[PDB]
Amino acid sequence: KSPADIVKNLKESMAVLEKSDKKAEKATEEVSKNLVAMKEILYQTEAVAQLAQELYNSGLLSTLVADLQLIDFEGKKDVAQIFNNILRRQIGTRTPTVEYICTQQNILFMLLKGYESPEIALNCGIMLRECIRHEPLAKIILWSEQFYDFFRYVEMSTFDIASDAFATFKDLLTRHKLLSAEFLEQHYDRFFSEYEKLLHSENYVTKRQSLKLLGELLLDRHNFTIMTKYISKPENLKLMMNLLRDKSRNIQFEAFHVFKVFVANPNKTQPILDILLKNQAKLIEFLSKFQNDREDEQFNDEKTYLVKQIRDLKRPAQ
Amino acid sequence: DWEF
Repeated sequence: KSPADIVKNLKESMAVLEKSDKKAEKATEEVSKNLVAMKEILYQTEAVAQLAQELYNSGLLSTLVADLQLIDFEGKKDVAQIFNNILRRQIGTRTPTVEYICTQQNILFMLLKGYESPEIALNCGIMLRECIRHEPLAKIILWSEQFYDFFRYVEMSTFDIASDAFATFKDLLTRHKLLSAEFLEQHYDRFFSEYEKLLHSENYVTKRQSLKLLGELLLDRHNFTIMTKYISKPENLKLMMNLLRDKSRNIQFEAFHVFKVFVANPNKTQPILDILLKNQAKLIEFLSKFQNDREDEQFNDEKTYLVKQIRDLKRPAQ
Repeated sequence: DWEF
């Protein structure tokens, strides 16, 4: 019937699925039909308004996420599509679904945990990335302990799911600049301790993507304090220098981008300057020959700049 | 090799 009726029926069928065969087959068919009916409402401006209000009030939005594993293949995608549409609802300047989730945070924790269930992981990723577009929801996820679960997810043996988790992880770290910069600063030690492990991943993809994201993070103006701290640690310089000799050409190239940051720094700590001086002639020679086959031009100009930087390295006043 |  109306939005309220569809919401009531869907809530009842969901209840049956949680409780088979005859009864289960009917409830699954009824769930599928109601989800399709809800989509038809989305595509009466007040009908949509009514559906949203009923969705918040009844707790059905939350139930659809909690029970996603129980829903059929196409039905799971319909939940994602409905959720993604309702999430963007606006009333004047307000986004009611975002305010709603801020007081219903378990929706986010359940979606995150969903990465651990093969049959719902990608749909959870889709909904999570839509949530992440809203700074308050990105914040809840980023400050949560569950954020560290991404370090496990991107190292998962099922590479497609690991790649999807990485896209979510990257979005969280790069979309809201001030928010990400404040997070990285406040949890610097734990975050980089975990990230350092990604740079040794056996999944060549996770490793390459992790090195590329590190470069992007260090170069954003909002992350200046984090960058300054990262390029002050001998162990980080060591790792980047060793990656310049990685068996993978792409890895070496991504490592070169971070390496440049360490060298361009006008105020190096002594442990950093000492490593560069200890390898000065070797670095000059190495850079003069580094992937000289590669015509990038921006790359060639960077090598010219780094060779001069290394040649000009000097100990300051004691 | 590099020397650290």
